[PDB]
Amino acid sequence: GAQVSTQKTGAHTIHYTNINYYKDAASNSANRQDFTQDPSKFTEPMKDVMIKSLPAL
Amino acid sequence: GLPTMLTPGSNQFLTSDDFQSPSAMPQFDVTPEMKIPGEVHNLMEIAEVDSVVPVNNTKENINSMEAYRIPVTGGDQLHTQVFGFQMQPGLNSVFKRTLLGEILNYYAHWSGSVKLTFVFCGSAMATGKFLLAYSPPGASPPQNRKQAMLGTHVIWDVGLQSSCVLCIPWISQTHYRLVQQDEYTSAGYVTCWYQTGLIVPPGAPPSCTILCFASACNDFSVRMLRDTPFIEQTQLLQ
Amino acid sequence: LQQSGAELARPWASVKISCQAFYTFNSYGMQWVKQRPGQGLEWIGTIYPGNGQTSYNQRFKGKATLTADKSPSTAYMQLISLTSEDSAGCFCAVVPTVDFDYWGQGTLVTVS
Amino acid sequence: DIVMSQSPSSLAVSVWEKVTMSCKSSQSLLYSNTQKNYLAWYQQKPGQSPKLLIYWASTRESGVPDRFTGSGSGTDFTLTISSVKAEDLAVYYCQQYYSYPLTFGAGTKLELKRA
Amino acid sequence: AVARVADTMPTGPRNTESVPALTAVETGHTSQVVPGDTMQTRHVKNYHSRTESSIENFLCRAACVYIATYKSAGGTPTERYASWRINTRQMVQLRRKFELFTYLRFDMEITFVITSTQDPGTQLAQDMPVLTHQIMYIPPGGPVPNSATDFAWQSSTNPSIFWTEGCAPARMSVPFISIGNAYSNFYDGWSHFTQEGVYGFNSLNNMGHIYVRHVNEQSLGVSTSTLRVYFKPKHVRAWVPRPPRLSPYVKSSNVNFKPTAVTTERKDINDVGTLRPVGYTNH
Amino acid sequence: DRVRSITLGNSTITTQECANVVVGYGVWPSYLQDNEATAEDQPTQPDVATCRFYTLDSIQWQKESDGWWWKFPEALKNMGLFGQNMEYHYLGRSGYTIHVQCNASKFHQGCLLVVCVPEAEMGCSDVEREVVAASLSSEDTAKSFSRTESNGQHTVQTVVYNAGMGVGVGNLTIFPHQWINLRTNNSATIVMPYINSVPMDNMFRHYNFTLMIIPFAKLEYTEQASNYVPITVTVAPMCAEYNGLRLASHQ
Ligand SMILES: CCCCCCCCCCCCC/C=C/[C@H](O)[C@H](N)CO
Ligand SMILES: *C(=O)CCCCCCCCCCCCC
Repeated sequence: GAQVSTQKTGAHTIHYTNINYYKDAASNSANRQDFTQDPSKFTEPMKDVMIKSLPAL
Repeated sequence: GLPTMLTPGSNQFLTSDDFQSPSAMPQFDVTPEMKIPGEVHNLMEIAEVDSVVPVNNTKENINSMEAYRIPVTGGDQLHTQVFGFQMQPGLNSVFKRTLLGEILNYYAHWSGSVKLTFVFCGSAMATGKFLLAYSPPGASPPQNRKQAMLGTHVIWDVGLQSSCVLCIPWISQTHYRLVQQDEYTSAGYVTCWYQTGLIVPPGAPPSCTILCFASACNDFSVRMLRDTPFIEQTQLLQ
Repeated sequence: LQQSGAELARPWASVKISCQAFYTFNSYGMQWVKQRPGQGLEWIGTIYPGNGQTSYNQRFKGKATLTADKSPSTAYMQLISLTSEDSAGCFCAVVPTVDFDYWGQGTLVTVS
Repeated sequence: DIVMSQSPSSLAVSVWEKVTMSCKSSQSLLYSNTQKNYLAWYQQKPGQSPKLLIYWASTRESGVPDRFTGSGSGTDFTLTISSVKAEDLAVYYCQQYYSYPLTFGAGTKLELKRA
Repeated sequence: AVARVADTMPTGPRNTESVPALTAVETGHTSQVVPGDTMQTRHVKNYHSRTESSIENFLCRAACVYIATYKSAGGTPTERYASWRINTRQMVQLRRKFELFTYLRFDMEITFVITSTQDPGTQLAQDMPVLTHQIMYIPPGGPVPNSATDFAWQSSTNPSIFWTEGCAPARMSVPFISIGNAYSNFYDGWSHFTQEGVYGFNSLNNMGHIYVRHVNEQSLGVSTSTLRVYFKPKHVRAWVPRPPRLSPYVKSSNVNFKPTAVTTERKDINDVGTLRPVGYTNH
Repeated sequence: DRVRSITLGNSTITTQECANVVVGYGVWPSYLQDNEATAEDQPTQPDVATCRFYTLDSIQWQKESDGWWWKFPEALKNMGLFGQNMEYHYLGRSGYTIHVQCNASKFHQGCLLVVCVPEAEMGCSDVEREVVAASLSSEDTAKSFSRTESNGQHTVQTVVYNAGMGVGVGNLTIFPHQWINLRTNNSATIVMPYINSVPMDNMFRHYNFTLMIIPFAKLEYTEQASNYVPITVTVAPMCAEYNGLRLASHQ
């Protein structure tokens, strides 16, 4: 199960291979490549959606 | 069996490596995950939230709530600076202890535009105007409204809306700026001057109060993780 | 500028000195200087009018208390616990943050 | 505290002799906003209240001759007295506008020397 | 990368009613003003990214958690082994990083760095073969050994690791072993339903102990050691962010503190850093 | 807009100067789905008899006041049927809706901060000791902050700029918050969902969260105006349920 993925490079043969040898899910390496983000929960927890251009009140 | 040759760097222990490791207790059944509200997927989702800025931290004010209040009065003025502080969001007495500076001091480089929100906390009948200027680090800090009106500045009128977000842009010659800045990567100054003055009807309080906020805009970025020079100890805590 | 010519005081007691002139209060603070024949000029303190600020020299903190009201056109300085070391000529001056300008005459305070 | 030195503390001189006197500051009384030294020069006539000689350390006052001229910058200054006359025998005190305690200098006593 | 930051679309002059600068924070809403709303800006393709500030990259670095020392001599058998209730509050560098979030759920890598120093006195060892350390993990409730050379060092069920000296530091991984659904960093509550007992997170901490000993009697001489444990959380998720702590820690089982100021001190409110002469702006 | 009306159970709340309704961390209070449940037993669900507004006690905003805090859900021990189903059940789960209101004249001035601090653990006043339950939350009144340091031997450290938790008071704006600015606002609503690590918990030995009110811009006025500006808090549990019926306990 050779899981070939892309490496991390600076934007202007870059792939790496990784096997999982151990029979436990906690023995895998770190998930250093999950970059989801959603500041909406904290930045805008509003019931009525506020538009920038419109006045607040 | 298979012939190998141990490369340099073996038998060492790097603290920031990604290696697999044999599990201590195999086939452990982990408890299921439940949907706790408020997941943080990235730390900039925290750094993008406003926090109050103690801009009045002079002499005996740091041991009270007075550090957060900016005093404004309604006299002649027009010749008085309301506040001035350098733009140093990692190393500055003003906002190194805010929410932004605490996340910044965990790193070495930063970039992007920083917002500043000003709230008017006066009466409901008091009017007034203010000039919120920002000067790039080209010459000495301004000293009268003349020398401050040239740089990037917004004019703030208090009305039914009680907030004006002076958005400090990102103007620099390096893509990133040091956190612990110096003369080379200096960022400049931020002042604020009266433009008309506070006018209150008879019976209203003559003096009012402004609070300052701080947060990172949607093009903020951070790099070079490091330890914070803010928390220390002597021996183990028992 | 008008300042009374002299004051005779008893030691271990207070003196109130007055200053008065045509100039009004825009951005000009009121300077107080103690002059003694043996030594040079010594600053006591000032009281700026725009922010109504009061400032005193460390040496005179606890010794000189100065007050000024808008109506009297007069600035005042009070000294207490007077000793022979306080016998001196005291001058009041103006300052428009542009110069110390002039002082004028003074009270020849005598602690006797 | 900013202290103001004066050297010489006093000097006796005759008529028609160009005299000077230095007043050196323990801190440069020159700020980088307007480049205007914060130094004042003062003449206290014998048994008299002092009067202004030079403000901004560069400019003269009315009723004052060219034998009173400010000169210098930074932290060292002097007052050139070109052609002395019978109205210069007095004590002169320099002063600084910069640090809140407005300490005056030591005080040069320009003395008169007769026949 | 996938964490790329937003670009600034260009903008020219304007004269509109839609003022984006004026807002109202009383609604508890952080404004979303990009610099394009308060001035003229230019189209730049911003290539910066936020990879270095994600949670996994922010936490997946090992930090010291305990420092225990023990001997191999005779007498006072409380010195022939070391004990440690598993806490993450005794070393501050990691405690402060964990105390930005309320709840945490992750796996863990544990690496042990053991260093041994010989002790003074007469009858020294001359030559001594390599030493060997045993690191037994005792879940809450197991039989605690009272000294070295005890029955309970069998570890017929407990995970134990044997490490000869002169070998790469030892390391093993542990899955998410909590009772609930997340390691609660804070617990505003009591232990007994009558609102008495131990107040704070000190009651949620039930992880067991860790015991270490020398498997070598030696006989000829004394040799102390120093166990250092390192925690590296991986596969980490965090919830409910917190404000960072301000006053220094005092206890390892409480949140107690002393009242400290909010920041350092300036000279004045309008002090830009340089020394200013007096005037009608700075005074 | 500026007019809101919140109806729950048999109680309505009308406001004519409202800012908005900040809704927790994004989610909205709901019942426990069966994917997450761990209680083996059938849960009771009193909808109308529990999910209604309760008005707590009133406090007085002086010119020298500095803050107050209530702890939930312990603050509702004796509030109708919710205070009965707290005493009669071993497990409880519910979301809240905190409406805080303070009207003063256009001629007054001031500001407030209304935070909901989940798991607000507090530190003692005398280090190397511990707090007691009588010091964390009174029976029905609001606990106060102090301007100076608290010197007691078994009380919480009530100094305000440290917020009694050890954090800077300025950085409290992470948690759901609104601002009662007497210039433009009259009240502030917060809908806080159930924030906890275990799906259900006994609501006597676990204060779910702490509500705080801290004045940043203090109240000042003139002698013509009235000198009694009170604040009232009104909370309503939402979608409450319980399990594990036992005898009456902690009554
Ligand atoms: C001799 C073999 C030793 C193996 C060591 C494995 C034992 C360590 C497992 C327990 C560590 C779990 C992570 C700890 C987290 C803290 O307890 C929580 N953050 C606080 O509640
Ligand atoms: C896909 O995973 C099938 C395996 C094909 C590649 C084999 C790689 C070498 C063998 C695995 C490493 C040795 C594990 C003991």
